[PDB]
Amino acid sequence: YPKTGVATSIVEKIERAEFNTAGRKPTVLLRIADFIAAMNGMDAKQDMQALWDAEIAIMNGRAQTTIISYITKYRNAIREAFGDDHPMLKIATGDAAMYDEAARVKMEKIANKHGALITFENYRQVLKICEDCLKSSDPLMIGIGLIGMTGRRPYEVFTQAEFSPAPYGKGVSKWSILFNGQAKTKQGEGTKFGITYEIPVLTRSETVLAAYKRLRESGQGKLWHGMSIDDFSSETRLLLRDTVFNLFEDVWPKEELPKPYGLRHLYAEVAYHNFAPPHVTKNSYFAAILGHNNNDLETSLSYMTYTLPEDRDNALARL
Amino acid sequence: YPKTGVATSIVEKIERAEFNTAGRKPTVLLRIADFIAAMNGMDAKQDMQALWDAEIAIMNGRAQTTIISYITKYRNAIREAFGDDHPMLKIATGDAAMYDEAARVKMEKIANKHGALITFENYRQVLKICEDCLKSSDPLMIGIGLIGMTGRRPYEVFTQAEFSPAPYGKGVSKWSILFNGQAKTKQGEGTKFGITYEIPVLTRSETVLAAYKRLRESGQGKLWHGMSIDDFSSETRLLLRDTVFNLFEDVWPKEELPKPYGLRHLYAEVAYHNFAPPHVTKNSYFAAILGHNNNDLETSLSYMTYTLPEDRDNALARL
DNA sequence: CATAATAACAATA
DNA sequence: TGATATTGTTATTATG
DNA sequence: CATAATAACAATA
DNA sequence: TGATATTGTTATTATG
Repeated sequence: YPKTGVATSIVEKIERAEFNTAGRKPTVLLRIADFIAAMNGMDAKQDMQALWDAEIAIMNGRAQTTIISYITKYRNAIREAFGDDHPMLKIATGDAAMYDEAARVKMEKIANKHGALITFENYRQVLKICEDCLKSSDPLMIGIGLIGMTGRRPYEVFTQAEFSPAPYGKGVSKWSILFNGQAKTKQGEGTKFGITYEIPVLTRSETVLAAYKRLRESGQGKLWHGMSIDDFSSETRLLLRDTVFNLFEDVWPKEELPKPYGLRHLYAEVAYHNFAPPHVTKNSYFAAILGHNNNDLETSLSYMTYTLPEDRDNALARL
Repeated sequence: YPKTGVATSIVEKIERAEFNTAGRKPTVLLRIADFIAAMNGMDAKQDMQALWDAEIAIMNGRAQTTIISYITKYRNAIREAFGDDHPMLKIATGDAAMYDEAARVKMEKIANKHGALITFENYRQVLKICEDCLKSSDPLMIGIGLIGMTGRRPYEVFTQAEFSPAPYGKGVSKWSILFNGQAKTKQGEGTKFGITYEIPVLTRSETVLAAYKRLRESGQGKLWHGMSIDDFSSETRLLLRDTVFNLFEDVWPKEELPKPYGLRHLYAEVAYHNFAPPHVTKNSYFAAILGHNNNDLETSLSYMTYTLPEDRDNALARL
C-alpha cells in the first residue's frame, strides 16, 4: 500500500541545510526524515504504533499548539512518502481530546475579543500610510500597501495574487477589483479555490492595480512569484515583520503591536463600515470579502477585532 | 448496573391517555414503554443491540429531525429507568453521520438568513402592540406582551421567569431588569442556569414588572407556574400560536408568518440597535442578553434574522 | 570580542 | 464528526 | 352529518 | 469531540 518511500521535500531541506554558515540545526526535520526511514519495510501495526509512540514522547515539553503543528508535519510527510492509504495515517494523529481542547482555547480567546474590541483611533492615518506605500519603489513597501488596501494575506499578495479590473455595468468599478489565488483552501465546492471573485478596495482601483503591476514586474516580484509557503516565509517574513513594525509603531492602537495581518482585520472592519449593503450581516459580509467557505460564518468571528472611532462616538450618543 | 426499572413519566402519560375522549393514539410512547419493558432482565449486549435495531427500523420513513428527537425520547427513558451507567446508552444513539448532516443543514439555512435578512418595516407597531398587551386582563395577552418587551422564551415567561428591578447606582434601572430562570440549560460553569442577570427591556421596567405580577397572580398564572415543558406545551401552545398569528398578521413582514419566537429575535435586534455599548460585537451582545453560555458566540448566529428600516435606510445612504 | 541567519518553537484562522 | 495552512516569536548556530 | 382534542410528526437554538 | 431542550405543524381519534 506500499511499505517503501521517501518524503522528498524534507530531504531536500536537510541537504540544503547541510552547508549553511549560520543557524539552528534542523533537528525536527531530521526526526521526521528518520521516522519515514524507519517506516520503510514495516508491515505490522504494532511496530508502527511503537514508532509513533517514541515520536510523541520526544515531543513532550512543547506547547500544545506546537505539538499539533508537528503532527501536521509528520502526517504530511507520511502522505508524501507512502500516499493516502498508508495505515500509519490512522496511527500518527493526536487524540480527540487534544483537538477538542485546542478549540476550547481558541474559542475562549475570541470571545474575549468580542467582549472587548480595540478602538482603532488612528485608522485613517494607517490607511493613508498604506496608500503612500503603493507609490514606493521598494516592492516590500508596495506589498504592505496592498495588504492594507486589499486585505489579502501576505502570502497571497506577495506570491500568487491575481488582480484585475472589476466591471461596473458598462464601466470599470472604482471601489472594487477581481481577485484570484485564495490561500488556505483546497478544491471543493463552496470553496474559493482557483475561483475569481470581486472584493472591495480602500482606495481607487486604478492605483491598486498599477501598484500591483509594478510589484509583479520588479526583480524581487519575479523571485517571489509562485514560492512555496516555506520559501516565502524564510525569504521574507522577519523583514516584513520589522518593516511593518517600524511603519506603524506610533499610530497603531496601544493595546497591541502592529502585525502584518492587522491590515487584513482592519480592512474588513473598514470595508464593512463603508460598503456593506443592508440585507447582509457583518458575519456574512466578512466571510464574503475574506474568501471564506460557503456557509462558513464561523471563521469570520476571528476578524472582529477593532471598533472605529466613529462607531464608538455615535453608539456613545445614546441619551 | 441494574437490569430492571421503569420510565415512570412515559407510563403516567400512557395511563392518562387511556381515557381521552379525542385524539391520536400514543403509539410512540407505547413503543418506548415496551422497549424499556423488554430491556428488563437483559444482560447481553447483542440482545440490547437487536432490540435497538428493531426500534430504529420502525422509525424509518420519518424526517431526520424527527428521528433525532425520538432518539432523545428513548435515551431520556433509558436514563430515567436504569440510570446513567446502563450500557444501552452506548448502543441507543444515532450514528456520527446523522448528527454531522443535521449540523450541515442547520448551518446552511442560517447562512441563507445571514445573506438575506428580512426588513422588519413595521417593527414599531409590533412593539407597541406588545406594550398594549401588557395592560390586558387576559394573562395570555400579558404573556405575549412580555415575550416582546423582554425577549424571554414563552416557556420562560409563562412558567418559571423571575423578574426583579435592576438597580442603577442609587436608583432603579428604567430600561433594564433582573431575570432568573433560563431554560435549555443544565448546571455547569459559564452557564446561566439558576443565575440571575440583567437584561434590557423595550419599555419602562415599572410597566413590565407590574404586568408580570398580574400574570403571576391570575388563576391561569398559578396554574402555569412550574409546569413541565410537556404540560406547558399541551396546555398552551396551539392557542398561543393562533393568538400570536391573529395579533400581528397585517403588520408582520410579508416574508414570513408571525410566530411567538419572532418576538425574541426582534427583541435582540431592537435591544442591540438601542443599547449595545460600542466595544462589544453584535454576537457577544446577543449572547449576553439571550443568556447563552460563556464563549458561546455561535448560538447567536440563529437570531440574526431582521434588519430595521432605519439601518436599511442609512446603509443605503452611500454616495 | 557579538550578531546575522536559520530553524525550532509557537499562535492563529 | 477528523486531525490543516498559514502568520508570529525566539533559541541556537557558524562565523574574522 | 364534521370538528375539538391530542399526540405524532417536525424544525429550531 | 457526543448525541439535548425547546418551539412550530399536522394527522388521527372519539364524539350526539
